[PDB]
Amino acid sequence: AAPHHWLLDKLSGCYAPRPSAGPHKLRESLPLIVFLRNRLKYALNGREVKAILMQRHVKVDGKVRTDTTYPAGFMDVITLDATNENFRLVYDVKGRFAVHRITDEEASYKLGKVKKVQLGKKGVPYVVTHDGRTIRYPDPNIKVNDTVKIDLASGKITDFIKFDAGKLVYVTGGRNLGRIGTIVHKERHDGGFDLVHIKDSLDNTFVTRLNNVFVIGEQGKPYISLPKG
Amino acid sequence: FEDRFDAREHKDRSNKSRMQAMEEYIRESSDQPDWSASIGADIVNHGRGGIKSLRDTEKERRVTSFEEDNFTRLNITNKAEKRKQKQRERNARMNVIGGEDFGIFSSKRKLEDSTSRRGAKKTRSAWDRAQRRL
Amino acid sequence: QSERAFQKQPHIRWYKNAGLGFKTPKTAIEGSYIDKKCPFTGLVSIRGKILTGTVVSTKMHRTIVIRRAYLHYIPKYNRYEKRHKNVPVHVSPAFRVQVGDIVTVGQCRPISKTVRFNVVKVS
Amino acid sequence: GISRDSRHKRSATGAKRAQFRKKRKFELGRQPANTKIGAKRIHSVRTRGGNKKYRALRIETGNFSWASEGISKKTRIAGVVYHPSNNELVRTNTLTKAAIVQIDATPFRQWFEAHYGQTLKIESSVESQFSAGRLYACISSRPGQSGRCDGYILEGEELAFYLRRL
Amino acid sequence: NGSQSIKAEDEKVVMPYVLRIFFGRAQVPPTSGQKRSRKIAVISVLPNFKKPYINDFLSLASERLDYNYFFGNSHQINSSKATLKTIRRMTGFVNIVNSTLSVLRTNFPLHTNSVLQPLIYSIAMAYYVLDTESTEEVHLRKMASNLRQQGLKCLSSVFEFVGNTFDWSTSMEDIYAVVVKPRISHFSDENLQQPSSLLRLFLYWAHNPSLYQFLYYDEFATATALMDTISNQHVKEAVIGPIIEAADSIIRNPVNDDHYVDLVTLICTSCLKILPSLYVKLSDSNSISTFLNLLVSITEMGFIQDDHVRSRLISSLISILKGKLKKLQENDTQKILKILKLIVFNYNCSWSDIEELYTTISSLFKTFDERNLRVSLTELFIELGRKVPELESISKLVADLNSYSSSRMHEYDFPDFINEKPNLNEASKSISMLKDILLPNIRIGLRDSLEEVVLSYMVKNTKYFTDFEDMAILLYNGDEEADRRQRAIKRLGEHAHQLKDNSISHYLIPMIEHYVFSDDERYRNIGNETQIAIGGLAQHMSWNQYKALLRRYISMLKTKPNQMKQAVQLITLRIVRDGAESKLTLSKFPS
RNA sequence: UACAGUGAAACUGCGAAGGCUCAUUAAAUCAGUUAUCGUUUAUUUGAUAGUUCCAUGGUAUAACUGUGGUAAUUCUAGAGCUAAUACAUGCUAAUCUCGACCCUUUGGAAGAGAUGUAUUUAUUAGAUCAAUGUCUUCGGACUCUUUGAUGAAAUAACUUUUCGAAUCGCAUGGCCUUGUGCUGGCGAUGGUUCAUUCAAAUUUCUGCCCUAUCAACUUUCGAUGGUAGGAUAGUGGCCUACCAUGGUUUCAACGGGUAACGGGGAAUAAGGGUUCGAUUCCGGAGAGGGAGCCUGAGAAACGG
Repeated sequence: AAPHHWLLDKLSGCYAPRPSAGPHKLRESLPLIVFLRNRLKYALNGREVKAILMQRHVKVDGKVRTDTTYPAGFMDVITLDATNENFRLVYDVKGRFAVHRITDEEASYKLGKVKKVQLGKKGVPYVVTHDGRTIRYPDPNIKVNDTVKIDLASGKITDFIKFDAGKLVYVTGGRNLGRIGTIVHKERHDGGFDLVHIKDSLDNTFVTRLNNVFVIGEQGKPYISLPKG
Repeated sequence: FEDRFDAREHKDRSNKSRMQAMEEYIRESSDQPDWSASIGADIVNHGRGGIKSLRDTEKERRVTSFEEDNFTRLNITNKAEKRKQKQRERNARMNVIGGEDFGIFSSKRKLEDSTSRRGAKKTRSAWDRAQRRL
Repeated sequence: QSERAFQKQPHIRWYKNAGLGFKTPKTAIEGSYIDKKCPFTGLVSIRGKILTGTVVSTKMHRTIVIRRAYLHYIPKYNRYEKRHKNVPVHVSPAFRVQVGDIVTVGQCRPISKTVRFNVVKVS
Repeated sequence: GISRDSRHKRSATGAKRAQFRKKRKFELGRQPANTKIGAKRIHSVRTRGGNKKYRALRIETGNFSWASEGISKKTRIAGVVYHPSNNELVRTNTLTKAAIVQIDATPFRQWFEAHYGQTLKIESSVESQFSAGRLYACISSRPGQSGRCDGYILEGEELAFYLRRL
Repeated sequence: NGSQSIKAEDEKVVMPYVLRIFFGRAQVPPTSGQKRSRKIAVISVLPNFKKPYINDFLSLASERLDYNYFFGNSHQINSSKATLKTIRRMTGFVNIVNSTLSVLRTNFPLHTNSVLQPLIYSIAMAYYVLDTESTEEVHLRKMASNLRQQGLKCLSSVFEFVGNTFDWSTSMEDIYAVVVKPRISHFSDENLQQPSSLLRLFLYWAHNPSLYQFLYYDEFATATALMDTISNQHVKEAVIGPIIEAADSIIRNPVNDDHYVDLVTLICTSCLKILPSLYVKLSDSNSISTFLNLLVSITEMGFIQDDHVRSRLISSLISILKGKLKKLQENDTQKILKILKLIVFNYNCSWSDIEELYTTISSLFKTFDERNLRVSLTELFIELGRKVPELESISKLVADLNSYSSSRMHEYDFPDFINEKPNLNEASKSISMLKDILLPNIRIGLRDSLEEVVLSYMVKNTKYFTDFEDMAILLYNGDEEADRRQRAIKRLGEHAHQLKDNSISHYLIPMIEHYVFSDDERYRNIGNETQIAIGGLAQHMSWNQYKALLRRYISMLKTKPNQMKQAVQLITLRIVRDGAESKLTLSKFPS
């Protein structure tokens, strides 16, 4: 019943928490109860995890946002004050939720995949991300599946990382939740098995879907750091 | 056709080809020692159990390490225990003599047909078998 | 081209570029046709996914019944069974399709009970 | 109407043995409340939360647009002469969408006389009806979903377009 | 209650004229002040009193927009609105600078004048004001400081009211009273006068015929000031001519031209200004350009000089006679200016029009022989006619060919100005050869042969209309000269023009081999025709783009070979567009 | 001596927010998946409100009192007051640009255009030029070359038309208009619209029985399609007029089963139990039985 992404061990209980409404999806989010409680273990149970969320130490997306089933999904920059626990959370190679530690420099920003640019009302330029960052007045060349950079103090798009040929990609979807390397090919169809394909250590080639993909940076220079091992 | 996510297609099952015969040979010919216990602390109900099996002591190590790793005593969930614990102690007291289980020699499971005789690297060409030998 | 009542008029002649690999004919851009449900102008919007295949029957007006055979390496009987499919499709005045006549179409906006597709390109 | 579903009526293959389901809420096949002539009376039906919807029943004050200048002015309603989505519709003279109804057009007349000065560029097939007063006009807005009587006057091509038919 | 007020003004028209006038007289008498202000000026008012006349003007404006048919016009209401304007002027002018109530009263003054001028717009030839003297006096006292104050691209209170007074015939009593056209021509001839100056000149043009037709000598002096204003603001109609309406300038120049023609400087400026529509841009309308040319000739027949106006009209004749559009209409205007420039060269232009343009017979075929036997030395219109017959024309094709050959002989007879004219002949011959011409491109090749009179022998070998052995001999002769940017581009474009991918004969692959071999022989020249090879290979890329993918693909594959040979002989360059071309081919590869 | 702590009965905010029995539904149930610019969406989350002519708005009614009826219910009849974040009427600074004129740096005065939102009707804004170069006349006409860009909701009206703060807190704090004269720094809830989340319904595709003694089916709840009307959250023959004779199938239509108390990966796997062995749902209903209405972001309500 409990999803694979949170690394919920089967030794949990009986009932798994359904994460509520928020910025992110149902399948692409782990709430703060399963984050703090049994992933990096700053609380032991529901009582004291509600106690620390009422003590209000957390600054996910730079705000407190006190709720257990608050769906803090992909790359919501978690920030906890006591000994500066700064965590940007990504996917690992098997679909789970990795939590890469950052510092205050990397915690002063994040990115977002654009989902549509519309001309709704009063002629205002328009961009929404996965976390609903309705940010005002970009360059008019915000294309489909492009990437904006969020200031995390304001909302303003400070940098703009394009979805095009020769940029380091991310994938959230397919049989391939979360791989990196993006250079064998760009095979663009018109709606199905349409993607930029990804390499490996032996430089293999993989197939994914287009809106199940965004850009993280450039091949050889991402400033959004990645862990190792 | 199209791509579907599947945890059962990249999940650590890893129990379809573990056989106690093979692991017993690997433990014999490993040349790394094996962390046995002090010799009294392994028998259980003052003897009324077995000693205890190797699967039992690894599972018990997992339960107490999960215990000391996230601070939680388990329960007496009755459907689960009324199946698994009574069936566990009953197969233990039928098959496990002296702390060593002997049910692996009285149970049909083909050793070669899951554990040896590799499947992907089956070498279905003579060129492939010559290259992989040399 | 005014047979039926109720002020056949356009909807706001007016034209649009469907695009996405589907070229619209200039006669449909600025002609006399009402252009009510072509993917090029119409009132519909194209979306979804695309299909390809020949046709069998174009007897009624604004019906194109498209045949779709697809290949699949079946390992059950270790052989292949020949695929066949059918679905009606609305017209668009580009090339008048008889028996044969491969067409690609795209998913859009239900018109009658069994059609979600409208012709964009013929060969 | 009763429902809106492909279960109780057959598909293209003509399958049998239905016994499908008991009908649910979202197939609320409402009563058609056909608008007629009277004094303005509307029903505010309730659906999908705070979704009010005006079903017009006796609205008279027609908001019709001079189409060649797009001036939506406010007149009366006399009667239909053509709507063969049902051959009963012209006989019982109801009021719905895409209906051409006759209108005493003195507000349009005085807008012509207030921007122009002269009384009667334009067709004589509408000049005889400017001399008359009674014009032909097609209602485009939905009395059953929008709850008004909004339409466009007929001038020239559309006038003769309905006139050659009837 | 605002939407209720819209409903009130909407349904205030179902009453009669007597009821409307009684309601208007009741609305006027709430804020009339007519014992105190209907003689000279307003004696006293407050913020509350200045708001009552402001709302009187507000209801007056809404009543004007509703009943713009009569508006219930009355002398009491006119005197009351004049009292309101005078009261707002007095309060706003002598009230001290606090700017709050003064700004409200300055907004009420513009909106009150808008309530007044709407009667002049909607009740124009219905009111027929005989009592205009007091209101015109207060109007001059209001807008005496409106020289350039109401002058901009959107200031339209005094502009609109003066247009209402000016664009009628009998409304100009207040124009001939003291001054209207003074302010209008000041706003027109301002130094940076904005895009409403065209409408100011439009109001002056609409008032000039009124000042002509009126029986007053004051209106005659106003028409004298109209001619003086048109001659004084001639650069306003050039600096505000960034919009499409040059026909309005042509129709104002013709009306003033049928009014008067004054001096040689007026003729010089008017010739140069109607000539600006032939010597500035090409985006004028058909009747606009023909009317401007006929009016330039109608002023040149009026007061033109002998050298400079002849030069302007001769440049116009040389441009328009080789243009020759509008089914001999612009050519008829060019012939009119040709006879009307009034010189010996103008007489030659008139004769070269007269013998050649006699209405779609063998008249041009007789005039070609007449000019070949009696070619003059002015030759502007003659070379115009000898290039226009050299163009894609029906008759006198070989006659224009013989005229061009005798023209090259005349170039060798004069030999440097007739070799400077050959530069224009070359830059027009390339423009004719790079087209769909058949007889004209062959006559341009005959002009190349006559100018080049081994090269001319290979030209006589190629010009045989066989083009299999002849095109093979063209490839072999180009290879003989192989074993010149525009000249090699001319020969290659002539090859591509005679073999322009037209699928009605074979050996087009060997013809493409001939064109690409001539391109490669020019491409061996790495110092001079490098831009020629660059433009040719870019044109092969553009032809590989523009709907032809079977000929220009092999053409680009042959174009790359001289590049690879020159790079092999190199064993720096502009590889940025080369990587762009590799990326463009990679874009075409998966597509 | 207009409110003061416990405090028997009421409304409010919320609660019960998910469970029995019977006949046996074959990719129509169900799952994965595309879309919804075809659409309803409380909640979560992100943004986002300028049309004022000669010191704060009226009664109707509970609780409360009082007289009574009935064998009698959270059954009732008169009479009296009393106040509401209850009905429902009405009080609200001058601020945005082009900048005739400049006096040179502290640079802005004259004139003009101004200023929301929602419901449904129509025209519409949504082919140009700059260089690194063809000619160089060491000057320019320049987009066919080499590339580069705005780019193939403003107006004329309807409407029993919504609001521009009667919420609370942290803060005495500034300026002399000689007094709450101007208060003024700050945060949450307000509130229109849009987006997002979640959810709902429709939609293309994908998924183990035998099947021809089931070979023809489908117009005998319209069969297949157009055009229009209705109503729907909307598209939609989902119902209605007129019109065409359609549409599928031997490449298996339609039609007939059990071990469909068993099955469909629906899924925990258990380190040897080799189909026993964990879980989602058998199908759809019903609250005595059909029939008709209403409620709500969601209901044809387990509790109207």
